[PDB]
Parts: sequence; structure tokens; C-alpha cells
Amino acid sequence: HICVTSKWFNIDNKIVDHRP
Amino acid sequence: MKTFTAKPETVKRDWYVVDATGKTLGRLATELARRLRGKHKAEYTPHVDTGDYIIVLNADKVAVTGNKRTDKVYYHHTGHIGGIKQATFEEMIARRPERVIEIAVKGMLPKGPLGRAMFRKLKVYAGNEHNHAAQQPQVLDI
Amino acid sequence: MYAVFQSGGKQHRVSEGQTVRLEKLDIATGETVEFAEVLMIANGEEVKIGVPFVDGGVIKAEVVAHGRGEKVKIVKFRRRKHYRKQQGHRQWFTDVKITGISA
Amino acid sequence: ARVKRGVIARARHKKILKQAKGYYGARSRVYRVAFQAVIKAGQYAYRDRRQRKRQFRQLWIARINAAARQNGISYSKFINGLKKASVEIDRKILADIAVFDKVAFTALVEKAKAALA
Amino acid sequence: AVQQNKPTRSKRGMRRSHDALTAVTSLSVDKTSGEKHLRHHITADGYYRGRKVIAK
Amino acid sequence: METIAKHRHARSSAQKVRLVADLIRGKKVSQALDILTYTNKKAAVLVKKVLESAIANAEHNDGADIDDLKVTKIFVDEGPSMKRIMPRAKGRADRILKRTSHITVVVSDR
RNA sequence: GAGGGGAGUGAAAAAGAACCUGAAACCGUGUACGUACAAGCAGUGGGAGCACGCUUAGGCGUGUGACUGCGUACCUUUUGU
RNA sequence: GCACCGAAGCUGCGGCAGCGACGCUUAUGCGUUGUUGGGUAGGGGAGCGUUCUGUAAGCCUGCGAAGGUGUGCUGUGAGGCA
Ligand SMILES: N[C@@H](Cc1c[nH]c2ccccc12)C(=O)O
Ligand SMILES: N[C@@H](Cc1c[nH]c2ccccc12)C(=O)O
Ligand SMILES: [Mg+2]
Ligand SMILES: [Mg+2]
Ligand SMILES: [Mg+2]
Ligand SMILES: [Mg+2]
Ligand SMILES: [Mg+2]
Ligand SMILES: [Mg+2]
Ligand SMILES: [Mg+2]
Ligand SMILES: [Mg+2]
Ligand SMILES: [Mg+2]
Ligand SMILES: [Mg+2]
Ligand SMILES: [Mg+2]
Repeated sequence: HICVTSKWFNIDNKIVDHRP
Repeated sequence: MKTFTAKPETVKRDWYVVDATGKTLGRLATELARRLRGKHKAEYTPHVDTGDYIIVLNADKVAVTGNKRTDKVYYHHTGHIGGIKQATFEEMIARRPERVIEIAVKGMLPKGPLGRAMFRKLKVYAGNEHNHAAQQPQVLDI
Repeated sequence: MYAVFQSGGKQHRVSEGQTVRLEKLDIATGETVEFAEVLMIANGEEVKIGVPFVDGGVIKAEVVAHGRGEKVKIVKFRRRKHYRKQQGHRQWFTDVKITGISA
Repeated sequence: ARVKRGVIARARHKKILKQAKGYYGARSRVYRVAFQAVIKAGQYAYRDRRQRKRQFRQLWIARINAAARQNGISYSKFINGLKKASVEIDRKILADIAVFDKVAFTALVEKAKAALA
Repeated sequence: AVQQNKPTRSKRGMRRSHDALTAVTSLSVDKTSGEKHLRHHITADGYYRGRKVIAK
Repeated sequence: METIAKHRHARSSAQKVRLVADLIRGKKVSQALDILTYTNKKAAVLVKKVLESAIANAEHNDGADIDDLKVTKIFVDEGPSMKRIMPRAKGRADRILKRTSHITVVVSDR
């Protein structure tokens, strides 16, 4: 199809720092 | 040639009556369980019920040993909140006595599906007569 | 009318006319074999073996072809240890018919 | 010389799926899953060829035992008899006779009892 | 919240044990015109309980 | 006579078309038409057109006599699916399959 | 209309243009057998019943698999999973 | 104190393979017979099948090749034949 464009981000984003 | 196999479609069975009275619970059960499973025949078939129907009278008058009578535990759980109910041996004999024997052999019959089925062949009556004349139950000792 | 006899490092209960499978015998395909090591014979009443074997006992049968059993798969596998071997095996037999049972 | 591959491949694969016929869901559909199912079946078998000889012996011994008791004697004593019954040797399976020929059995029990007297 | 294992083809079917449809049976006939129709509904032609209401 | 008709590349899923099909499998043709007629689903209209096309086939091409004529075999296989794209957001693409189905009606009498 | 059924062409239409071969995942319709008192790597050893073929029987082939003994996938990495 | 149950240990029956010896008999293979055969890293030995060159202007093949899908047989297996 024409149908062919994927610009998948970076992870997605929000949160996490999980105690250091 | 393969050794024999009992077949449900053609097992014998036959009925019996047993008197609990003075007999000591458990030493009784043993034989019930054994006879219930068919272990006294061509038992020779783990995967088949080959036992006999056998009914028990005077379960209330069943005997125990030791201080068991006032000290045997009998626990069960309601599956709820924190519902660990218990009841002493005497307490059990007081309310539905037939239970004492019933659970006592249930524990000695096997495990699962078949096991459960074997247990159905045991009729445990609190009192003395029994409404099974029609099966023409033959008495036996032990 | 049955009798039992040792042959495969293994015993068998047999009536005459009954075909039976046995570990391989070195006897030609049509010939006739006698088994003198018979452990018991039975009629209305029966002779068990005082010592092993009954004195007059002998079971007579002709071999009725030799063959090889259905293939069996030997599988060996040791997880997480990079080892496995798979091996096939058939196992020989000779089939006798039984005609004797001299009580 | 470039090698196509892949015709021999599905040969290997189908060789396995065929062995998996009958198994539930992926175990019979999906190679990756089937190749495992096929192996472990093999493993159990190799084991259970040895188990078979165990299971039946105790099957035999179980029913030998009731019949012995039926003729008023435990399995213990009863094999000891036949042992002592002037040598004499006889399979525990062949005590088949316990199911199909009960007089022959009782007859065997007596012969055993005698040696124990 | 997401699955930890692929639900099976079997499980899918199960869930759909109730997804199936019912016919009607209660299809009924007008006393004047011929007319099949849903009970308590006007017919194609505009009859209902014998009388002709709706010219359309 | 088996005499069949069918609708290929219909716009519906199959999962949806089935359910309407399943109501009809095995009935006298006569009933099915009424059944479909009072079944409020797009797949009903589809299945009807196919069933009708099937009868007319059976009629004009083979024996006919619709009165003794039943829908003996009916199934719907899932067809090719049209891939599209839409986007939910953040550029993050969603396939979405516009699924199609191959309706098939076999209307015989034995 | 889409799509389809006939007709006709052709060695072939099951070569019909979404067209040589047409595997596999995946999804259905049909039939056999099992399944609504039962607990777990789902098989394996045993094993009745049912359906089917046999054979002349003869506890035989195929399919299913009640019930039952045993039984915690694979790879990697690890002292060890 | 005598039974008995109990393992892939021992024994029994059949089979394979390496190394021995002894007898049949040596471009060897038989028959015994004693013995050995868990195995990761890893060393040694022997093989299956695939693509392509010769052998091949041969051989198979429209009376049906390759590929696909079943079925039977066969080998210790990778496989092979039909
Ligand atoms: N929630 C993010 C983790 C994250 C935290 N800060 C970020 C900044 C950019 C991208 C991702 C992150 C994840 O799923 O991984
Ligand atoms: N670590 C904190 C704050 C935070 C959210 N996203 C972050 C990304 C990077 C660093 C810190 C954060 C939390 O998760 O509650
Ligand atoms: Mg053993
Ligand atoms: Mg944007
Ligand atoms: Mg094509
Ligand atoms: Mg049930
Ligand atoms: Mg469960
Ligand atoms: Mg449980
Ligand atoms: Mg660690
Ligand atoms: Mg290590
Ligand atoms: Mg472990
Ligand atoms: Mg090994
Ligand atoms: Mg080629």
C-alpha cells in the first residue's frame, strides 16, 4: 500500500528513577 | 500376552454390613479402605473400582484409644477471612457422628477422581438398622 | 489344558494350538522344537514343579517364522549441557505355534 | 556453489511435526514448540520402558497377595514357601493363574504351605 | 495491564460461547393483508391489526 | 443438486458475517429469507443477496423448484485484509486491518 | 453495481487475469471419539469404552482416550536454575 | 530371629560396537570367549544429505522430471528406496 512510515520514538518517556 | 485388566463394565462388587461398635476406628478404616478399593481380589487394576459396597452401623459407638476421644483435633478451613474451624473427637461424635468414620477412611482411599468414586460405595449410618434391605448386605467381621 | 515353560529368560503360560512370541531361537523356519524346561502343566488337576521342571514334561512346537519388532526410539537428552543422542532399535523374535503339551 | 537449503529444511521440520501428531495446541502445530514436545516424549518413554517392568511386577505382586490371603496366607510366607518348596522357580506374572485358575492357585498355596510346615 | 501469555485459540472460542444470535420465531400474520411482520409493528404496506393506517 | 453461489472480498470481518450465517445453516430456504429479513445486521443483507443469488442459480441453471430447497452448507472463510495506517499519537503507527470475507452459500435439496 | 452461477475457449478454468508450482504460521465448514465433581510443562507407561476396518473369531490395524503410575518446557549463563 | 518389598546395581534371554586372546581361517571374516561402552570443556575416529564439475551425446523422464502431500518398507543415526 503506500502505507509505510514508522518514526518510533525513544522509549516513550514519563517517570522512573528507581532509588538509588 | 498382556496380563489381565479388570473392566468397569464387568466387575462384581456385592454388599456388606459392618458393626462399628466396640471396634477401634482406623483399624476398622484400614479394612474398609482396603475392601473399598478392591485390594482383596483381582484388585489387579489400579485404574478400576473393584471394591465392594459396604455399610457401617453404630458409627456413634465407634472406639478410639488413648485420650484421643477428648484430644483428637479434626480441623477444617472455611476458605474465608480467617475461618479455621476445629472440633474435638467427642464434639464430632456428638453432632453427625457418621463423619468420624467417613473422613477417617476418605483419608485412606486414594487421591483423586477414582478415589472419590470409591468413597461413594460406603454407607455409614449413625444408628443400628439401615434402609438398604434391598441390597441384601452380607455381614462381615473385622 | 495349559502348561507354562521357560524360554526367553522368561516364562509363558500356553495352551496348545496357541501361537506365542519368543526371544529369537536358532532354529530353521519350519523345523520343530522341544522345550524340556516346563514349570507346570494343568488339566483337571495339575503338576507343579517339585524342583523346577516337571519330570515327564515337554512342550513341542514348530517355529513359524522369525522377525523383527516395531522400531523403538531411544532418546537421550541433557538439558543445558549441550548433549543429546537419539538411537533406533528393533529386536529380533521367532514365533512358534505350539502343538505338544505332553502332560 | 550456492546451496538453496530449505527443501531439506522442511524435511527436517515435517519429520518432527509428524511425531507430534496428537499433542495439544502448539505442541502439534508449531515446530519450535513441537521439537521440544517430541524430545520429552522420547525422554519419558526411555524412562518408562524401565518403569513398565516395575509397575507390572508390583501389579502382579499385589494380586498374588490377595489370592494368597484368600487362601489364608500372606505373600511373604507364600513366596518363601515356593522358594523352599524344594527349589522350584516360577514367575510372579505367571502367577497369572491367580485370576484365571483359582484351584491351580490354591493348589500352589498348599505346595508352599507344606514346605513351611 | 497486559497478558503474560498468548490466550489460546480454544480460550477465544470459549469466551464466545455467549456471543451467538437468536432468530425471531415471533413473526406473525396480518388479519387483512397477507403480510408477515414483527408483532405489534406496522406491515410493509401499512396494515396493522387488519386496519389500513399509513397510506405509505 | 448442490448448486452454490458466493460473494468474494465482501467488506466485513467474517467473525461478523458468521453469526448471521450460523442462523441459516440447515434451514429451508423459505425460512432463511424471513430470518434474514428481520435480523438487524449488515451481514444479514450481505448473506441474503448471496442466498438469493444462489436460489436464482439453482432455479435458472439446474433443476429449480425452490420450495423443496434448503441451505445445506454455508460457511465464510476469511479473505485478504486491506492494510491501512492511522496514527495515534506521537507518531506511532497503527496498522488497522480492514478485514474482508468470502461468503459462500450452498443451497441444495438432499 | 461489487461479486457470483451457467455457457463457451483450451490439454488443463481445480491455468480467469487477486492467473505455473501453491509449503508453513493463521481462520473456518463437515464427520468420529472425548469433555459440564474436576486442579498443575499437558506428555509418557498402563488402559477400558466408542467409531471404524480386519480376520473367520481369537484381548488385531486406525482414530479417539474415561480412569490410572510417573512427570516443573527449551536455550543460555552458572557452584547451582 | 526368620521372612518379604525394593534400583537403570547383580543374574538371566536376545542384540550392537572397541580391545583381547583361542579356535575355524589369513587382498580376512567367522565362531566362540574374557573384557569395555554415563559424560560438559575438549581431543580422536567414521559417516548422512544438500549445491556445483567430470564420468554423461550415458542413464531416468509427457506411458509424467523437479517441487508439494500422503502411504509402505528399510538403516544405529544423519537418511534411503518404493
Ligand atoms: N518511562 C520511560 C523512562 C524514562 C524516564 N525519563 C525518560 C526520558 C526520555 C525517554 C524515556 C524516559 C521508559 O519507559 O523507558
Ligand atoms: N525519579 C522520580 C522523578 C522522575 C520522573 N521521571 C524521571 C526521569 C528522570 C529522572 C527523574 C524522573 C520518579 O520517578 O518519581
Ligand atoms: Mg528392574
Ligand atoms: Mg505530530
Ligand atoms: Mg495459480
Ligand atoms: Mg463426570
Ligand atoms: Mg485447571
Ligand atoms: Mg489435588
Ligand atoms: Mg549467580
Ligand atoms: Mg561450569
Ligand atoms: Mg532442576
Ligand atoms: Mg549416555
Ligand atoms: Mg536439484
